[PDB]
Amino acid sequence: AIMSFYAALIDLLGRCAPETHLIQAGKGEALRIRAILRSLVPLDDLVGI
Amino acid sequence: IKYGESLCFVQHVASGLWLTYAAPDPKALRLGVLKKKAMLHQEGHMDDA
Amino acid sequence: NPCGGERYLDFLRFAVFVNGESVEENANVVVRLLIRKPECFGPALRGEG
Amino acid sequence: SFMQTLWNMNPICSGCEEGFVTGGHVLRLFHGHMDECLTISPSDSDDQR
Amino acid sequence: EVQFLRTDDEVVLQCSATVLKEQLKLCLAAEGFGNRLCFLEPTSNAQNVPPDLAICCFILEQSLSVRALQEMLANHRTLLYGHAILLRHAHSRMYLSCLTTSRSMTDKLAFDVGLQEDATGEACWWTMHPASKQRSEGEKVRVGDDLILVSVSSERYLHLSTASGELQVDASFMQTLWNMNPICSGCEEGFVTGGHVLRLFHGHMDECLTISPSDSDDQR
Amino acid sequence: VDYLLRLQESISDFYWYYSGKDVIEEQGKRNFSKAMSVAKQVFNSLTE
Repeated sequence: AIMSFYAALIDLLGRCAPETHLIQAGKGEALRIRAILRSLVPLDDLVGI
Repeated sequence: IKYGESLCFVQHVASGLWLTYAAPDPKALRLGVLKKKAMLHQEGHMDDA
Repeated sequence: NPCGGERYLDFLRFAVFVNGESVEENANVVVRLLIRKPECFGPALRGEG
Repeated sequence: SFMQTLWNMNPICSGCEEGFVTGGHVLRLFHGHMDECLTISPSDSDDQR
Repeated sequence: EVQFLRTDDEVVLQCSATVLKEQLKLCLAAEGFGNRLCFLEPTSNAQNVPPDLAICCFILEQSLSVRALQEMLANHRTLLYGHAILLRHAHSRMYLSCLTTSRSMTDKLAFDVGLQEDATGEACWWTMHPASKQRSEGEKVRVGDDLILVSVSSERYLHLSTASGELQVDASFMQTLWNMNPICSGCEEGFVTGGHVLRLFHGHMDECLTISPSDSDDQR
Repeated sequence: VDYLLRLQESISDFYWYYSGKDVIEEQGKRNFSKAMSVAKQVFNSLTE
């Protein structure tokens, strides 16, 4: 249950991540949202899991 | 003093303390408690009226 | 309650992503609400402990 | 009885300006205008009211 | 009338912490040159030890609405709750910003708060919000009001962290109540005000009060 | 007065949204017009 909760949370955040075309256009809101998500979830934790 | 309009601070005469609210104790908001114990303090808060 | 948390995260995932693309309007709102209530991230992603 | 006694009719109130608070009145003490009143605990509480 | 804060005014960001069952007031401070990281200067013991107030002073440079700030980034006002403010450090002339680094060990989701040379980007912009129901968005910010500051770039609160042994300031998801106590608003031309650096001349005799030169026998 | 203040803030937000743009499109014009009609009524109420 714990693993499933955290998997669902990471899935939801990944799906909330902005789209590549918005990132390429450099929208401030998209960049801010991606930065927030990156701050929430470290990359080393993802690689470890 | 008027009903509704006037905003009044309550002071204990003998000690000079002000009627205020105790700093909201933790875990009570977490359970769902939404009542704040009232206390007499030396300074109080700006919204004591 | 990981089991209930998983159900709620699942409803949010459908709202954030439609047809293989993220709905920015809902995604930003969801991210902001989640960060405003950090307990939604589970005890692991807590800042202090 | 048929024996007499001397009484004083001490005035309590004569006439109150409309909308003004007077002593001896029953009222509620609201926290500013926040829909929060000063009260004691409900009947049958552990704090003895 | 109740005093309001306006742009170009000078303020100190003040918080309070309970230490050893005693309320202690602290002001946000930063040197700027040589150290961009903010710290907390206590001000409760001013009777016995004066605080280093020269580096705690900030100027309210600007105060826009959120949409106005968005347009500005794409390309003496009275502060209102919900607006975004720019705070310039009086000494170094840098801007209070939410940094992208983090040296905290207690909080894994916190960012450092420090000074930034330029006012470009959204890192230097903070949004004010009422601390209690007594005030609401769109109301004028009133001197002595407790308010919550949120970073525009990171959506994090200006936070006082006591988790470690010492008091520190960072940007986290827990909120803290700050007071923007005014230092100065506007000075009549040619008049002396407190907190000013000046020379004390003996009458008009071209002789000033001073201490001995560096490397003197009297220890300055 | 409080409703008028909320409406004024919303209209200011709309103006800031459209300030960068060169021409306001049909839907933006329609929303501006609806808000302005409501504001006109509110001003008339206060005047009365």
